[PDB]
Amino acid sequence: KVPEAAISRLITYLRILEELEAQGVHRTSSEQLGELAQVTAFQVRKDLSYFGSYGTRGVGYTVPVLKRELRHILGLNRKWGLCIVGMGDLGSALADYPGFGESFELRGFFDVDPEKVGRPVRGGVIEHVDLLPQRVPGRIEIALLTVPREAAQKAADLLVAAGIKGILNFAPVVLEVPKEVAVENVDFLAGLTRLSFAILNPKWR
Amino acid sequence: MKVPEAAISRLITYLRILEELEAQGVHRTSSEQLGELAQVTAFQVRKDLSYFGSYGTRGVGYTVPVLKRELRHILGLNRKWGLCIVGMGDLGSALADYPGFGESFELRGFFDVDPEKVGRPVRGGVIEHVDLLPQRVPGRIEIALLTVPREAAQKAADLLVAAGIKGILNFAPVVLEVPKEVAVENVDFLAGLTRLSFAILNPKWR
Ligand SMILES: [Ca+2]
Repeated sequence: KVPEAAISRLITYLRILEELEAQGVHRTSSEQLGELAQVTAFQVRKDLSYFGSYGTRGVGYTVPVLKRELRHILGLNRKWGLCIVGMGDLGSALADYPGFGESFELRGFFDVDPEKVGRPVRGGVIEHVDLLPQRVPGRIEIALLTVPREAAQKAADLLVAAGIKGILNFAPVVLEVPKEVAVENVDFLAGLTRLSFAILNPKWR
Repeated sequence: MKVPEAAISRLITYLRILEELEAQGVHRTSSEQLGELAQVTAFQVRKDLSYFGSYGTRGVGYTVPVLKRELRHILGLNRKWGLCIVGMGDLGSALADYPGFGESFELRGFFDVDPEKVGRPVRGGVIEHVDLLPQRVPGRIEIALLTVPREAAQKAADLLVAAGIKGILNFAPVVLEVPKEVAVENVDFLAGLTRLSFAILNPKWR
């Protein structure tokens, strides 16, 4: 029954576990995890317990064990195929992103603008969206959607028909996709607006 | 009282919708029309608007223009915010070229620690060294789009805080440490990527 927020905190806990490891720390605790993640110790334990990670009495959690557990729950211990649709300014930027990690592998780059289709990129070349159906099935599970707002939906349509499994949407719009498809939004205009609201209303936050 | 964080997000959606209705010429909308377009009950819509005071009782339908104005004022979109980007890497450079910031968000600075980047002209400006935040932020830059590698994020955020920034739209995969008088919003695309991973492996859950 896990709430959507918990999953986002796990992600944060895991990032924290990676930093602890790099520092050579073997054991951590809910108190420490909470301090570094800005949430109550109780919350940390509540989140972890959802999935069965409890740790050891008066000792806490073993860093590498919890890390293995979280990376498994979050599916980060798999290799996911990725693609970018919309090789504009942001798309080209994400193509050169050096922090995808070992968990996410760019296996395609697509666009409809002929000026872009054919252009060489790190990891390959830009292909026309028309080729999505002979590139996605069994090769690309996630697609980063980076096209203008007025084109996102239609692009998502191609993606879905092509057999995509998940879409990370950067367009400021709500995509209509079948329920077998996962969608997650990265809308920074909304983020900017929430910041504006928060600046004017300090007691709120 | 005090709006739920979830409502603020919906108001943003409602506004984007009204904007689109104004463009279509539609003059009168309603809680049921707004709800369907935003995919929520009309009750939710009335409830979100409830957190805000009105002259008599709210609710026949809404006049697009009037509702639009109201929501913009609530969200602070009727003000002109000064923005800047810190970390002119591939992502920061893309954000700098973004043409859809609107009339509400105005870029007034671009900063990086790499001396090999200072001097570079960019849409509407030039890259300056971070050492200049204290001279360029006061009085004209309230929001900072932070786009530096994960390991320099907290450091850069400290300079920004010391420079007098009022808000940080953080793109780095970390939880920033900042005084409570400084607002922070995270745009974590890697976390979204991980959220997708989880969602694809657990369909019934969603
Ligand atoms: Ca203007």
